[PDB]
Amino acid sequence: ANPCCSNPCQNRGECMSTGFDQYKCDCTRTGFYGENCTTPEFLTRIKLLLKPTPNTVWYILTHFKGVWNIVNNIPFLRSLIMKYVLTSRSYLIDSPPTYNVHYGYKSWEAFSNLSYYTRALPPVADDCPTPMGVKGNKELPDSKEVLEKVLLRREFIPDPQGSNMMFAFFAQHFTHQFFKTDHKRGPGFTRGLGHGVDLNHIYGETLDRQHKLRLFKDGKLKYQVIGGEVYPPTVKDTQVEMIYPPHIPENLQFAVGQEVFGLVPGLMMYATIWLREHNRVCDILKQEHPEWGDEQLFQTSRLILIGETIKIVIEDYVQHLSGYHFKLKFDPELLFNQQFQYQNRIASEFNTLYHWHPLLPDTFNIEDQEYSFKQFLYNNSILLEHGLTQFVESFTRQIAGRVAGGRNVPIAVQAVAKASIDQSREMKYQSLNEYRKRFSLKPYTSFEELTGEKEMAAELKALYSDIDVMELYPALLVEKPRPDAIFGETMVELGAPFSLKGLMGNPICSPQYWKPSTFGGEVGFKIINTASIQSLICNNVKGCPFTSFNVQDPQPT
Amino acid sequence: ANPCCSNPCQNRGECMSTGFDQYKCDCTRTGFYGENCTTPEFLTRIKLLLKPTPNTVWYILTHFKGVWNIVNNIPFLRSLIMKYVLTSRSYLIDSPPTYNVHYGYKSWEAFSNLSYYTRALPPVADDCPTPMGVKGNKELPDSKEVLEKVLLRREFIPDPQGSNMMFAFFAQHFTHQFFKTDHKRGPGFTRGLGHGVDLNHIYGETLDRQHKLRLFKDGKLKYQVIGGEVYPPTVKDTQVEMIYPPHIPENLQFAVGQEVFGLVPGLMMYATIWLREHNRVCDILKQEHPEWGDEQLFQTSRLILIGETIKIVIEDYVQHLSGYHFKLKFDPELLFNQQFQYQNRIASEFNTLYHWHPLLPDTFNIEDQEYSFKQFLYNNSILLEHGLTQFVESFTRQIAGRVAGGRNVPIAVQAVAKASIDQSREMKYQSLNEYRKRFSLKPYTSFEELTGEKEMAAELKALYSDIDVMELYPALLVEKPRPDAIFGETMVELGAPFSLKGLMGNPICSPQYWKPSTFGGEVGFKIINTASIQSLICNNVKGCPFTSFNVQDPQPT
Ligand SMILES: *[C@@H]1O[C@H](CO)[C@@H](O[C@@H]2O[C@H](CO)[C@@H](O)[C@H](O)[C@H]2NC(C)=O)[C@H](O)[C@H]1NC(C)=O
Ligand SMILES: *[C@@H]1O[C@H](CO)[C@@H](O[C@@H]2O[C@H](CO)[C@@H](O)[C@H](O)[C@H]2NC(C)=O)[C@H](O)[C@H]1NC(C)=O
Ligand SMILES: CCCCCCCCO[C@@H]1O[C@H](CO)[C@@H](O)[C@H](O)[C@H]1O
Ligand SMILES: CCCCCCCCO[C@@H]1O[C@H](CO)[C@@H](O)[C@H](O)[C@H]1O
Ligand SMILES: CC(C)Cc1ccc([C@H](C)C(=O)O)cc1
Ligand SMILES: CC(C)Cc1ccc([C@H](C)C(=O)O)cc1
Ligand SMILES: *[C@@H]1O[C@H](CO)[C@@H](O)[C@H](O)[C@H]1NC(C)=O
Ligand SMILES: *[C@@H]1O[C@H](CO)[C@@H](O)[C@H](O)[C@H]1NC(C)=O
Ligand SMILES: *[C@@H]1O[C@H](CO)[C@@H](O)[C@H](O)[C@H]1NC(C)=O
Ligand SMILES: *[C@@H]1O[C@H](CO)[C@@H](O)[C@H](O)[C@H]1NC(C)=O
Repeated sequence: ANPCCSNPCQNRGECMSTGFDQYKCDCTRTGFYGENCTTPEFLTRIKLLLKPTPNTVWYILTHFKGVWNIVNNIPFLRSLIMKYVLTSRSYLIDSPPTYNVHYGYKSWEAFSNLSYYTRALPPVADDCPTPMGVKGNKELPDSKEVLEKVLLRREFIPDPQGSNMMFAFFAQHFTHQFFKTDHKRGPGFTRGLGHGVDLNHIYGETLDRQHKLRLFKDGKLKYQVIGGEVYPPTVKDTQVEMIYPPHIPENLQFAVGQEVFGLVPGLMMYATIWLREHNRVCDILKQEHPEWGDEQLFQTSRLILIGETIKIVIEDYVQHLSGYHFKLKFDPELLFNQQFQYQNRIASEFNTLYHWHPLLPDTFNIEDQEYSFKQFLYNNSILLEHGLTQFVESFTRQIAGRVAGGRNVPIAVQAVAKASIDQSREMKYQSLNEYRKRFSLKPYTSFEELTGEKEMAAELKALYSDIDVMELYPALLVEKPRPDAIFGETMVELGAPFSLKGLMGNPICSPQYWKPSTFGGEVGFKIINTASIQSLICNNVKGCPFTSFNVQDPQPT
Repeated sequence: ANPCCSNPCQNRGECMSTGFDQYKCDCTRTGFYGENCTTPEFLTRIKLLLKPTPNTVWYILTHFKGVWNIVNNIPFLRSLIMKYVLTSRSYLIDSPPTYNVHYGYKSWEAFSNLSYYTRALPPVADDCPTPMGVKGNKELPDSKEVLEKVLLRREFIPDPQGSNMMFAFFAQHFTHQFFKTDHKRGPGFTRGLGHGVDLNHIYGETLDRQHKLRLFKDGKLKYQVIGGEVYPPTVKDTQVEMIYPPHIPENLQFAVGQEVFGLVPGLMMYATIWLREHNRVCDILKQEHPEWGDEQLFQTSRLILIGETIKIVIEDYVQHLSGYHFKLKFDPELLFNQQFQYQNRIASEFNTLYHWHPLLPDTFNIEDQEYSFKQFLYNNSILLEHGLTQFVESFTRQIAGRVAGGRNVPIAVQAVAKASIDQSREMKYQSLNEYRKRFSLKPYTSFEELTGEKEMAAELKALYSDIDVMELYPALLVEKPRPDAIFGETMVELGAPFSLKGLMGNPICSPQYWKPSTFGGEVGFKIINTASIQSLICNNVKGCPFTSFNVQDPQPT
């Protein structure tokens, strides 16, 4: 019924119904005009000729290693490139946010209600004939069939880029601070009202939980020492709510910021490292400021760890994931003379695309043990038996799975993967090609162009019939990967805007915050600007073991 | 004890303790360097020579009426001036926000906790020797004595600018949507978690209250008709919580967005006008979109009324209050090529300076009745007896009191005025001269320079001894007014940054929102861009009576 169901407006023009069977497109500041915003302005069709494809840019960034070695050592030139990366990626994100799962039009409810995930594309209206608007059949293909035919893993497919379990668990630990779906309300709702990197997974979402976790001395968090090494406090000693099965011992009920981090020993590893890091910074600050009280010590340390996190995510995590030879840079100063909104709202589509289930291996290998999913889940005693040093040594060398390419979702989590498909449909996501156009990509003209092969493409065409009906999430997992890469084109061109915007949109990156006094002086400031994934492990893990997000990296001496 | 108690850092440099008896100033991006950020950079002392005083600028803006008539009719030039007004005023406001009543340093608690009012200046630390830091005596002078000697009204002093009760009640109705002090927690806390113009005083702070107020037909709010004219629904028919004394009839318990708007018939007048305006816009939208449902009709109308409000506040309310001959302009487009944060946090100091108690008259005059404060309070039957048309006619011609100048606070509200002084001290406000320097003003060297006279200045010197100890709020009320103006220098130079930032920092002013489709097409968009205080009354009050914020304005025909 709704005349906008066909998604007629192009180039980010907004569709509005003007009667029962008529629409109008708002082409304001899109660079286009005409009934569907498809006729380019003069300056627009000029930029369209010069603009290189995402695959062309990707090639240049992952080749010519010698040239980039020159660029990386020219500070003014490195700053210029990184500045363009930040601004060009951010422009794809609406800030202030607009639509959500219940609003295909802008409203004050959609803007102010922080319990929603925001939406990069408005949901398909309820009164549309087909799930994707007007194209395709009345029902989408069986999610169970899609899962079994192109998604399930027959044999483990390793990541060509060499991403290890240090990476996989960092990814899950880091993103679980702003990907906290409120399942009481629905998949379109969140419990992370910070909508970004506030480190609530360390300090707790609410003030009540924060105070239960704090020691109220030297600004430190509560802790216990087992075998000479520091671990999170117990549920008994703190009274914070954690999710543990009833058969778990009292001593092993670790209490951390996020309540689900007891699920995996891999998550509790990072929970422990950051806990040590917080208290480490506390003592350093107390050294500089013997006149400070507990409160200022805690708060300043939290700001520093926020800085450390963004520093690490950009210059180590994203750096590895990008595969670029260009040396990325965390420098808030780069945006001081640019137009940029220091705010961010977590998009539902960001949550969906980050469901990197193929990352998980068949077993978790520590020392000479091959723990299964059954053995690994909720077993914190594994962490105490081996210790963090052993965990780092083992996980640095265990490779993770290839996300794109298809048929690599471990069967142990097939229910979670199916849920990602169903909830995607429940939230009325638009098609893959609609999201590709949203992020300046050419739509796929066939299933073969999508997968880059024949066998999986044929299975999908039998299920979907039309390429313009193909769903976003399963496409991301079956998409033809870039040569020797972990991702396809769609994952990067969608993920990058969300990711970089969420990191730089933090208030500590704003000019009024980004100064030494905010972080307790030059010493505290330097902790942020020199932070790295290696230094984090080196300072907080026994023996200062070698670590990296890449199994391919040689360990010296 | 705290080495920063003396407020040593100048020009918005940040003070940090570096030991028990030492401090360091962060002069980053202040334009100054040196131990106290007082030594100008070369480019800084150049700008300092060219920059005219606030009083010089005020003179030029309130004189040369013939020249401004020329400027006002040159669109490109009018746009250029207004752009400079917006950007220069906004630069004085920290966005993202920083300090609050409990944090003299930046912290994540101060940033994320929306229940606080933010602070333009950090509070005086608890362990300081004197209330204002180091200067003055151990105790501030008796608030009751300050109130009676320089604040209380001996005889009504009318506003020279001619502000009427249409103005006074608009001011109280408008600002009560973001000045909602949570007295359960303290004076430093708020219930308006929108921190701006969200019109929660019309639609309710929470979704539950919003739904009780809505009709769920045509996007309209609930209403009743009495004597042919429309009024808000009752508490009985809606079950929303209103604050009424137990002796008020059932029919007279009007239910509106803000729960305290039953207090004054003047407030309920504007509550009624905006209620009619919402439903008026609903029908206009339904005309354009017969295919729209109740929800989209309500939401779009709310966005339009938000636009109308900001339009009216800038081009009528602030226009009158400023006394400028320059024709101000609400145009979000002016900031599209500028650096500006579309967000805002309500400052506690904004709340304090807006306590314009001298505005209130001795009696409220409607027709030939002279209602007292006792008779006027909670008496909605006054509103029904006379009607809105009568209210507008009478209030347009009744003059309000002069805010600055001193000795004009009505004795009926002396308790509220005293509370403003006490709570100001409780929240550990810094001195007047510290706030003047914060907003680029020269400190007052004596009490006589402050008041511009001798009698009140002498009374203050006996109470405070030092001019650098004079408090902010009582200074604002006794300050020497500009010639024939309602305010002194401090009220304008503090109020203007807060005010303009709060209006333009709204998300509907952002590029992604500011387009016809957001407001239901060109028709809805035009409602905003043509809105005025006269057209608001004309469209929603019987007979389309003449109205204005100035008693001096002649009524035609
Ligand atoms: C934000 O949106 C959610 C979802 O609509 C609101 O939660 C609803 O609240 C009403 C009553 O206020 C309940 O009857 C519904 O069951 C809730 N829905 C869901 C899905 O939980 C919420 O009230 C809105 N406002 C705020 C401030 O969160
Ligand atoms: C925001 O700040 C307020 C004030 O500190 C917090 O309210 C306190 O909450 C604790 C428990 O959470 C109570 O014991 C205190 O009595 C409260 N203080 C006041 C003054 O009301 C609030 O919890 C903070 N966090 C949020 C999310 O609002
Ligand atoms: C080659 C010099 C460094 C360029 C770094 C830019 C990397 C990200 O650039 C991206 O390019 C895409 C394709 O052009 C665009 O669609 C995106 O908007 C842009 O962010
Ligand atoms: C004369 C041409 C129009 C100028 C309009 C500027 C009005 C507000 O200008 C104000 O001037 C003050 C004193 O210089 C400054 O302290 C403020 O930062 C600035 O906002
Ligand atoms: C896909 C996303 C989650 C990770 C990612 C990968 C690459 C980049 C680079 C810096 C880019 O913006 O091109 C950013 C973020
Ligand atoms: C004092 C404040 C509450 C009202 C006010 C008065 C004047 C102005 C002008 C536009 C200015 O910025 O100079 C803005 C706001
Ligand atoms: C706009 O799109 C509609 C359907 O999406 C199509 O019928 C129409 O021809 C298009 N208009 C132009 C000018 O291309
Ligand atoms: C947890 O691991 C320990 C070895 O550290 C093992 O003995 C135990 O059986 C495991 N628990 C489960 C439920 O697999
Ligand atoms: C800075 O201020 C302190 C006290 O406020 C004063 O003693 C000192 O001399 C000042 N330093 C300079 C360089 O003016
Ligand atoms: C309210 O006003 C009416 C006149 O409209 C008057 O009769 C009544 O006494 C007033 N009530 C109070 C409490 O003053």
